Amino acid sequence: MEQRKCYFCGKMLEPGTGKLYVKKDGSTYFMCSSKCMSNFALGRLPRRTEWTEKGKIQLKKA
Amino acid sequence: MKGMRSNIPRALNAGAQIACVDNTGAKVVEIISVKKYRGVKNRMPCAGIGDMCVVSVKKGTPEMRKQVLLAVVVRQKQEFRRPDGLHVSFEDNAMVITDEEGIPKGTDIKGPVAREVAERFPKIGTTASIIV
Amino acid sequence: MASIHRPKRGSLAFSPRKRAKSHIPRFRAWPEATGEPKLQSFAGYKVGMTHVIMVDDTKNSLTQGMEISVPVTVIETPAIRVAAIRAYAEDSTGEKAIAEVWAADLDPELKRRIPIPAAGNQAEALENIGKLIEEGRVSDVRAVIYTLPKSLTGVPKKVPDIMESGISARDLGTKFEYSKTILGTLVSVTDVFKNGTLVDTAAITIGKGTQGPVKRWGIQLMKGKHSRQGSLRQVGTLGAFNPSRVSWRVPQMGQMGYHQRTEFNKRILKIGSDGEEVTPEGGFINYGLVRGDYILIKGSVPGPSKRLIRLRDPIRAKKADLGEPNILYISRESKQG
RNA sequence: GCAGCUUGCUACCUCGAUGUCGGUUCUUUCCAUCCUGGCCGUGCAGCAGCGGCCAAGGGUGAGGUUGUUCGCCUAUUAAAGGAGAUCGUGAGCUGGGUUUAGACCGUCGUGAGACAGGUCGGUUACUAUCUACUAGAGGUGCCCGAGGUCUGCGGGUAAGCUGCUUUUAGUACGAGAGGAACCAAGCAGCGGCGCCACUGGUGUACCGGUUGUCUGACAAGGCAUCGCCGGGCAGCUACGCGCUCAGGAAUAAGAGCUGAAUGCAUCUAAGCUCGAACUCUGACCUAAAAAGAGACCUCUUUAAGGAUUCCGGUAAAAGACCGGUUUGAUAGAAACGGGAUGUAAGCACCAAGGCAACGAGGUGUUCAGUCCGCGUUUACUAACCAUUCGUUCCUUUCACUU
RNA sequence: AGGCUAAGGCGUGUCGGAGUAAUUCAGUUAAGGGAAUUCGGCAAAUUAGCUCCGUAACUUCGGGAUAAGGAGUGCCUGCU
Ligand SMILES: [Mg+2]
Ligand SMILES: [Mg+2]
Ligand SMILES: [Zn+2]
Repeated sequence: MEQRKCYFCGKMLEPGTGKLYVKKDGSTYFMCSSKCMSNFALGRLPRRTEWTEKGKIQLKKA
Repeated sequence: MKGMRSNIPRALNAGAQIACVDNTGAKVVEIISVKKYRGVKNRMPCAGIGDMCVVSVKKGTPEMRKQVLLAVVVRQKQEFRRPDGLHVSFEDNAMVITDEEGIPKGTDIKGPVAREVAERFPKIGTTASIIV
Repeated sequence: MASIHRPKRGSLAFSPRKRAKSHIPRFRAWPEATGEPKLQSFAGYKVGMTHVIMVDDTKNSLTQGMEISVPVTVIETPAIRVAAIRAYAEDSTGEKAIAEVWAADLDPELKRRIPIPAAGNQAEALENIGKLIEEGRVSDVRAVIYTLPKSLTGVPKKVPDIMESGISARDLGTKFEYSKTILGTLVSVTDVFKNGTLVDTAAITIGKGTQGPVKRWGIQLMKGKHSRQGSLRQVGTLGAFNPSRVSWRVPQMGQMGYHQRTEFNKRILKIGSDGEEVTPEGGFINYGLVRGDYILIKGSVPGPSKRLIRLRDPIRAKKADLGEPNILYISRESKQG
């Protein structure tokens, strides 16, 4: 199985699950659940919510 | 027609207005009917990815406007699943003006199209640039 | 009147729709034997569902040679005991039980279902059956088996379930000899089914209690202006002026669920022995975790969790021998959240 | 000549009321066959037509005008058949039309008024007595007492129906143009039965942000539709997922064999062989209350066993059903695993500023705090204590017992 | 006005318990499509306060007009 990583929460996708959101330009995003998709469509940035992995990266040097 | 590996829900509904994404000269079309669909009582005809359906041009150049034509769906906002387990979705529906066989009248397609129509209709695959 | 035609609502091939008289599925037809002697059935308890990633190998299929995701139902199958032998006689009025011989050794917890038979005639009764078959009166032989749910943990009950199975052979003498050989022993699921073969499943479905016509037969609601006039989920008309009666084919309300149903051509994907290979983190919801040996079935199976599932070799299969599936990954994610 | 599905003719029933037209919902019947199955003829090369015969198992749809039936039109489709059931169906619905009282236009009348012409407006009553049907229970009948496992007199079914693409094959046929069929495979539409690993909806458990106000302020809460907004587990659910065959027997139209009346010939007069989506069988659901009221086995007749109490849910409108009961993990508590939300209060440092007081807010302690109608371990508390049927009741109408 | 609280008057707009079906009266939400429903957008949804910019055909010159169509809005510190 090929391993694809969630765009928002930075988590591996379990095979047989997950989603794929394709954008009008052509950019593709991987969503591991409905929480990540909902926060994505709402407008949150992964950098700002600190339960995501990127938010942890900015908060380590905080 | 030839079977598809994936499973496509029939999202768009007869009466829907789609934004055609080619350079033939039309912007908006109106799905009238779906080829190869019997139906039952009270059910509106519906169309999904890779379905040839007759439309009507609503916004476009004067010569193309008011013309009944054939077209297929290349994207849809309603999710569908790959053979190996995954769900794919788009932000907007799209369609391309073609012929009965599948040759698109436009020589240029804007935006991505689903790979399953690319396998069913090879011409749409070649005429496209980015496939997701 | 220009009428618009519509297929009938629901199926009348399952009527009357009443509660099953027992909690154990009963088989009406046994297949034709095409091999060496063996039992034709087995029993187990349903646990839950998962999915697996297996290299596709269905011949002529579109997705051949590539990975796919498949839903599978995990079924717990502790070994069963063959407790008796029953002989049937053929005449004008159909089969008639004419003899039974029980095993000498039995489980003490069988006293909860029936009082334990005492060890009286064993050799003499068996030779009696042999003489009956020798004088050409007996036509077929059936085996009586029961389950032992005390080893499991997710199933509260501790009382066995008794049912009759069938032996598969090409002669009555062979069936009698095999039944003598296997009488009063433990039979494992591997001795009945080979990996990759098809099976037929029977079970009592989930119960919904009393339900109305809309959810019981799938009739149409009231549409438009009629949707707020007093009757929305009631049926349109109960009949015509003549005949002056309500037909039994009109949709009405009553029991829904808890019937006996059969599914055809379900494939067996894996025969397991250790339960750690299927148990998700936190165990299955409302069940617990698997302790004994199990079996993976492609697709869905009738009935909810903790329900008894009976299995028999296929009765209307088409395809030839399939082969052993190649399981690559078995999902053990949490079923919860 | 047939039918009574159009309009007429009659006045036999109903005026101490049998609620009209069309549409909607749901069920069924007919064949005079629109498609699907099988055959025959052709002025049938192939493809496709034309005409007729058997066949009622399945299908027969979506829209624009119009109150419409009817009819016209549009794009699909294998085809988008026609009739009957109080012109099926108002103690089911609707109220567009017609059929009250108001008013306008045209034409009649001297006038009140009228139209068989048009237009606008205009109340839809009832708590089901009997029967029928759909499901659920309690008795009595058959029966040694009780339990279990079966058989199957019967009942039901459409459980599947129909297309597109590929191979056969650019082959047979045809001057060319054009262009099939037996078998084989996949996919799809509709129908049926089920399920909840994946996706979507809900989720008035739960977590967070925030407005107005009240409890003196912080903290914690109340009310405003859950106040509103964001996320969401379990469960339920479809827009999600799984399965959904033949083979055989006897036949219809029809095609043949044998064969005489009628030396020959003849498919028929006896007899025989093939032959349909029809019929039966085979799958599937139900079925000892099958009055011929069943078979077999086991346990035991002051017992086996059954009920009630008690702890529960794979079940549940009431009943019923399925489990456990110390010789025990049935339900709950505690801890842990797996999850939901999003980093708690106080404390410290900084903060645009301000002489100061104060300061929205940020960073650290802190993947924190709060919560879980899920699991594991664990007898920590509760499944204890009992009653009742398996004796006609008293009488010594008794085989008992003071 | 509507919402939240005083004083004052009440728990009497005079039947309770239990929590488990169908159906029914009144509400909350709903993927993709968006009148395809129906005699007919009936019913329900959309918009909504205030400030600023801008405002058509027609006109009895009074109007149309809140036409249409766009932007801003909280809290804290210091002020004019
Ligand atoms: Mg009536
Ligand atoms: Mg009450
Ligand atoms: Zn994620």
